[PDB]
Amino acid sequence: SDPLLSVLMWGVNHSINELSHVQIPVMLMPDDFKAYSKIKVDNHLFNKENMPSHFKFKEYCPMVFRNLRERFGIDDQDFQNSLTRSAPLPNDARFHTSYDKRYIIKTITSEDVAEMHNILKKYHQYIVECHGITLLPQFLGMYRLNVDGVEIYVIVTRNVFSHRLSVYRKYDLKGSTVAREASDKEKAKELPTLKDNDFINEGQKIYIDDNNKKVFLEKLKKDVEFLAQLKLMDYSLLVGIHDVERAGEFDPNIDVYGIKCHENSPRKEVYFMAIIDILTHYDAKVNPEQYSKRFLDFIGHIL
Amino acid sequence: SDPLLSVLMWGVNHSINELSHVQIPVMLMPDDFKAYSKIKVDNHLFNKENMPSHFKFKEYCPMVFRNLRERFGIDDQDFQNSLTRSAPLPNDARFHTSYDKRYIIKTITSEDVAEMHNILKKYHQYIVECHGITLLPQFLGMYRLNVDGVEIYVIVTRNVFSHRLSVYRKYDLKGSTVAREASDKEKAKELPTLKDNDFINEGQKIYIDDNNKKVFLEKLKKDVEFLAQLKLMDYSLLVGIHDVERAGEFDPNIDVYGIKCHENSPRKEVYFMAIIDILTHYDAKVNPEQYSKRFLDFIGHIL
Ligand SMILES: CC[C@@H]1C(=O)N(C)c2cnc(Nc3ccc(C(=O)N[C@H]4CC[C@@H](N5CCN(CC6CC6)CC5)CC4)cc3OC)nc2N1C(C)C
Ligand SMILES: CC[C@@H]1C(=O)N(C)c2cnc(Nc3ccc(C(=O)N[C@H]4CC[C@@H](N5CCN(CC6CC6)CC5)CC4)cc3OC)nc2N1C(C)C
Repeated sequence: SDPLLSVLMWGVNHSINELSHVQIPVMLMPDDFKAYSKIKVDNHLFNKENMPSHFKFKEYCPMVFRNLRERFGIDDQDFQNSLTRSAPLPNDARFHTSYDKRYIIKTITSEDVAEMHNILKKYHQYIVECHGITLLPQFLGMYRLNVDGVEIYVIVTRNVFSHRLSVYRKYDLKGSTVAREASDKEKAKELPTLKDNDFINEGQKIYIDDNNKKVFLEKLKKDVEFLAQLKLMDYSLLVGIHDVERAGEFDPNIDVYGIKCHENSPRKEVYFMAIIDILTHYDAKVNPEQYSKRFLDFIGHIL
Repeated sequence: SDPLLSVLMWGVNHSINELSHVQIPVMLMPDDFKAYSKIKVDNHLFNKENMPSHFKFKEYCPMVFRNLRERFGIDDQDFQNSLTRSAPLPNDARFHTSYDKRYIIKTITSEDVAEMHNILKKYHQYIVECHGITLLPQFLGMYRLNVDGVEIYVIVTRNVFSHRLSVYRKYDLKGSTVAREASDKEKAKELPTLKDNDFINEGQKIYIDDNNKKVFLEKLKKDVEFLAQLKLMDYSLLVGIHDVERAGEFDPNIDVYGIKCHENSPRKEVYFMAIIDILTHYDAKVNPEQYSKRFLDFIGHIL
């Protein structure tokens, strides 16, 4: 097994257990956005079967993230179970998904962590204002893991895709001026990741009613403008299509990004659409304000 | 509340939780007697209501002590509950007792801890040999607590007295040549601690049948000789009398040191008798081999 994974599981278990003893108030204080809990474990000639002997686990702003979970309709006991009852599964930036497919666990940089801290309060207030109804990533936990030498940072989000319904096609859309296209090595996977021109070449249509579309684009408008005002760019719309005829009703309380196709759709389809990859990443590298309108226009045209 | 007490409770809770994930083998390995687990917690602007912000908890030889609990008929979940569901109560060396009166928690020195480590394996093997039937202290856990500056060591033992039945009179007997007597300041308490000459002056009798006496003294003989061979001295026989007429059947599976009075006893009495205070303590200060026979003779005469 992966020792970083077992520290993550141990840590989330420890985190949620600790919070079960902490009183939940309705409001956050400015200090909650600067808070953390740190635990350092040293086992000498003990418990080698389960845990590395020397590890650290640090949770950033535990009260804020608990408040976010609640606002996103997520119970702490359930969150704990999803992350701990069985190991998260790998995919290959690399990521894991909880065994029940409800949550995504992504390894991030210390720079991403700094950026998340920078936006956390404004992010929180935005979620308050929209009552948790948003196409933004739903940030549920943020941690630092140390296992004798190696140090990693992780963030946990709600899965954009369904926890039951399988996805047969997936798009990552930015709407950029610079040409975007998938590679053939990716094509060879069971579920590849297609891009802008794949969509605007294979004549992909999304069959949703005018009401669903209006609601979606209203939501997208606000989300994107919030991202713009934080000077964030290079995020994508993730789009996943579930084909009912191959594998089809979903729970909107769990698969919160799902939209049914309208009645005249050529095939029985369910769409899963959300914004992803919102943090900067100074390892990769035209302005944020331009990026947003450009992103908003493209999604307008394709839908 | 007492922050050292809440670290103890947190630590025992954490300890038992961790062990619930560790496989129980039938046997201990030599390394289990050198093992420990260390956890250091640092909370910044978080969880001030329950815990100090900076503390450490260290458990010595967790596998050995788990094995001892099992051998003493104690379930880990029950032990955990007894120590954590409500705070232990103070008494004033000073000690606490678990809320349900099942366990004693005593603060000890780093010297006592060194001595316990020194005897732990031999102690364990002795308990194996007698199948847990002994008048020795039943050692159940040993810990180190740190709360920002202060460092303390604690050991947990089974209560010599009953967890239901009240005790109206208590003796601490060593059988020493040097005169031993209680003080008047102690007398003024609801339940004082009387000594050798109080017994051998107030004409105290213990009314148990010849079978119970023989069994007791056989047990005492072996226990004391084991203590002698470890070069330990200055331990006492603790004696507590429960008066049924004032407050009377006990569970021998819980109140393991209880002995009913015989049928011709002037009053309905239950006795609780065990050895206590077996470690050296180099702060207090004629040889161990002499001490034992001298202790064994006195208990022979008074019973
Ligand atoms: C965290 C950052 C960001 C973000 O901000 N949010 C909010 C977010 C939210 N949700 C997701 N979900 C997924 C994104 C992408 C995929 C995918 O294409 N995965 C492929 C690779 C592995 C492939 N494997 C799976 C097991 N298969 C074995 C089968 C036989 C049993 C064999 C084939 C399946 C297809 C799947 C997702 O769900 C599992 N991603 C997010 N991102 C992503 C950029 C990582
Ligand atoms: C750990 C070291 C060693 C050892 O090795 N083993 C194995 C061991 C095992 N068991 C005990 N038990 C007790 C020893 C002694 C006493 C006592 O005289 N206590 C007095 C002081 C407090 C008094 N308070 C109680 C609350 N009261 C309030 C009432 C109104 C509600 C008011 C009066 C009650 C009488 C009580 C014990 O049980 C609670 N002691 C041990 N020792 C002792 C030397 C500490």
